[PDB]
Amino acid sequence: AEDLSKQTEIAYGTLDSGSTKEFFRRSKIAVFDKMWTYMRSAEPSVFV
Amino acid sequence: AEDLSKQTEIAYGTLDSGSTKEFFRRSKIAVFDKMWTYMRSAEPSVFV
Amino acid sequence: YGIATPKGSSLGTPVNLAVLKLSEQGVLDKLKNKWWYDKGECGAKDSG
Amino acid sequence: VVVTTILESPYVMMKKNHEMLEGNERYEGYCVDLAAEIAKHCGFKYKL
Ligand SMILES: N[C@@H](Cn1oc(=O)[nH]c1=O)C(=O)O
Ligand SMILES: N[C@@H](Cn1oc(=O)[nH]c1=O)C(=O)O
Repeated sequence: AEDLSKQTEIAYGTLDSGSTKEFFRRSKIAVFDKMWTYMRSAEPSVFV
Repeated sequence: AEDLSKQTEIAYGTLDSGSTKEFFRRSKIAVFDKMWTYMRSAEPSVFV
Repeated sequence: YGIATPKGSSLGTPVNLAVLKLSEQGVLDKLKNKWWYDKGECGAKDSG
Repeated sequence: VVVTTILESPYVMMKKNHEMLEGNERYEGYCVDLAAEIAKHCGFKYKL
């Protein structure tokens, strides 16, 4: 995930409603925070 | 400084007491914060 | 990793409620991202 | 409340002047700070 979060070539999506999306919402790890700032910043929507 | 702060090959020192060292102390920019966490973490002392 | 309470401890319930309250504020996570990463000065990038 | 903690970085570490400081001030680390946020809320005196 450190190699995920440091490169924006790849897009990161999860389910529209589940335990995975909510896990990155209430997370506060810096790697996990920076992903959730990207997951919200989805043009188009990464979620499915 | 972004190319400074992302590579620890080079050491960063300032004066022992002056307006430069205190500028990075009370700074809160993320690049400037990460330098001051390195300036404090000096083995041996970076300051002069 | 969990807090070890002796069998029949008075601090079996309040510690477990303290587990939840630190998690709900993300304070467990904000300790983890802080201590591992300000110490992470040989970030694997530097040898690469 | 006597708190048993094993001596292992980064969870429990030794302060720089570990002979100078004693008790709670001697010990730093993650489980140390984890004990402090619990004992603040659960109100018990902790000895490391
Ligand atoms: N089953 C999971 C939902 N979920 O489905 C996946 O394919 N990943 C994932 O977290 C839940 O209980 O929320
Ligand atoms: N003159 C400066 C001190 N200073 O000396 C340098 O060579 N850089 C620097 O910030 C001050 O007023 O504190």
